[PDB]
Formats: sequence, C-alpha cells, structure tokens
Amino acid sequence: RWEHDKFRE
Amino acid sequence: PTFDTMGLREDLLRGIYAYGFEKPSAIQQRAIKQIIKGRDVIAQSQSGTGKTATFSVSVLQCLDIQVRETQALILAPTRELAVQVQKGLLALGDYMNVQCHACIGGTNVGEDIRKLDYGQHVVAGTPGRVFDMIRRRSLRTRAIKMLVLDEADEMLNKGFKEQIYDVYRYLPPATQVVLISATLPHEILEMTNKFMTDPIRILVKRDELTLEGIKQFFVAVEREEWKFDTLCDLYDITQAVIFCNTKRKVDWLTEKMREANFTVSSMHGDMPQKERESIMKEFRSGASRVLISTDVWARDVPQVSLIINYDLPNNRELYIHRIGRSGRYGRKGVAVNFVKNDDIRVLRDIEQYYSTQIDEMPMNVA
Repeated sequence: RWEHDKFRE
Repeated sequence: PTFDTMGLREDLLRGIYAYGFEKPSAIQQRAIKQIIKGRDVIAQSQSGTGKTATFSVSVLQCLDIQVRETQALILAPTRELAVQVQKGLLALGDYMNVQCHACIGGTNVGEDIRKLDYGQHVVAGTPGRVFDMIRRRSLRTRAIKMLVLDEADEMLNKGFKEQIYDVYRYLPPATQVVLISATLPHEILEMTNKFMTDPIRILVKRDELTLEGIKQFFVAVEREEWKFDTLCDLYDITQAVIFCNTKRKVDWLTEKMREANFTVSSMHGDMPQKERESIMKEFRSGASRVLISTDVWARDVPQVSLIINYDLPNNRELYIHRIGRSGRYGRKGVAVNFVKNDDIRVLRDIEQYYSTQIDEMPMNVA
C-alpha cells in the first residue's frame, strides 16, 4: 500500500 | 450539461468557452465536480470532446496562481501525449496567467531544468522524465495538491508501475490522485487500491453490487441492549460502518459508543447534503474509526473493510445497499449482523432474498 516516504518539505 | 452551474472561476470559464468546449457531458461534469471536491477519482474514459480537457479544467480550477510552484503533476504515457496535455492546459489557462510545462527532455532537458526551476503551476511529462527532474531536483515536490495519471492503461499496465510509483514516493501525504483511463482492467484496479483512498469510480459501463466477495456473519445477540455490549466485545480495530434503521438508534449508540473511547461519526438522511458530505469528509480522513448512520444515502458507500448491521433492515433490498462490493471494481469485506431472537426470521428471509449463506460469527479476523 504505497507510501510517501522518501519525501520531506 | 453546463459549466456555469459548477461555480468555476471566470478566468477559466472564459478559457473553456474560448477553447470551444461544448457544455460537458453528464459524466464529465460528475468527474469535474468530484476532482474539485478534492476526491481521488478513477475515471473510465471514451473518445469524445473533453477527453483530456475534462481533467485539465479540473486541475486548473484547483490551482492558485499566487503560489508560483508546481501544484499539479500530470503523467502520461508519452512525451507527445504530454505536450498535447501541455498545450491544452495552456489554451484553457490562457486567461488565468497559468504556468505549466511538458518535461520533453527532449534535449534540452536544460531548458526543462530551467523551465521548472523558474516556476510551473502544473507539470506534465512521462513518469520517467518527471522522475528525472525529481532526482535531478529540478522539480520541487513540496506543494503538490494533485497527481493525474492520464492513459493509465497505456502506462500502468505496460511498464511504468515502477516509474510511476517511484514518483509517487516523492510527494506529500495523502496527495490527491486522479486516474484517467479508457480501459480499466483488473490488473490496474488493484494498483489503485495502493495509491487511492475511498475513491470515486466513474465507469462507462454499468456495474452491479454483488454479495459475492463478502463474508457475512450474525451475532445472536439477542435482546436490544445486549447489542452494544456485543459490539464492544467485537471491536478488539480499524475502520467500519455501523447501520441502524432509525435515527433514534443512531444517536443513542453514538452517545454510548463515545462513552467508550471509540471516535465516532453519525449521520441521518434527515440531514442536509453538505452536512453528510461534511461528516464523510472526516470519516474518510481517518479521523473517525466508526461511522454510524441511517440508510438514507445507502441507495454511502464508503469502501470499508467491515460493515455491521446493528439493526436488520425490514426492506430486504437495503441489505445490499448497506453491504455490497462492488462489483468488479471493488473490495471484499465482512458484514456482521446483530440479530434479536425476534429478528432471526427477518435474517432468514434476507438470507433467502439474496440466496446467500449467513453463517454465525465464529470469533476470528480475516
């Protein structure tokens, strides 16, 4: 269930 | 069959008419309404005027031009198709002072890396190309409200599940997802389970509500008020809808359910639309674990793994409006029925109505 880790503002 | 009804912005609304776009189809309008309402949309598609414009309109409404960074990211199977999208976006946006770009790269990628650094509200390109200018950090991801996957059939099925997913990772949580595709095969339909949530699905061809994926159980309660007591036993964890065939039951069980630490949401049919909309926004947000309500909207529907009938509907046809994937389309789950010694008949007759076994609840979680 895809997550939006590997991201950060 | 009108844009004016839909309270779009006039600068866009001119663009629509200036672009030549005929009043939109019932279907298109639905999609647009819903993209704008801020829901993840899956939209089956068809050769016809607004094929792409229909979502381009949508992305344009939801834009805010002051924020001069990339707010919508739209991925397509080819450079070519993405340029068409670009040009379409521009055309419609030519009265919005809109800023978009097709990452052609497409030497120069230099001009691309330049074009994106220099501010683009919307951005189109192939899932790679985009993922290039994410790795090369040319495309800042921080304030993306929506991701659009045009021609998913041509992408999602045909080698980009990786490319696309790679992009997906580098985006804020829960960014909104719209999946536009002419075909929507089963292979793709799980795909969406992985990045969408309680999505709307607007398909061309009709789809029934089977009972066939759903495991049905009933708790012989069996006098109302051993029903809450069993419910309490039961939940012991994630999201679920609990139906009752009267607003009086709904309110009671709520006040009781909230005596217990069980973050709840309640609904009637005797509530305005913007209300039950208001509520479900929250329940779908996760900020409610337990939606309890009257049928009213049943013939609803939030895709939910576990449904409970605290009461059994007299009208039998309700049963599957309360419960029922899907039919292609949607997800298996569990129904649980609370049955008074009095209401067992009614259960048997529902059992027979749908020609379906309703086994007793064996105490286990699948």
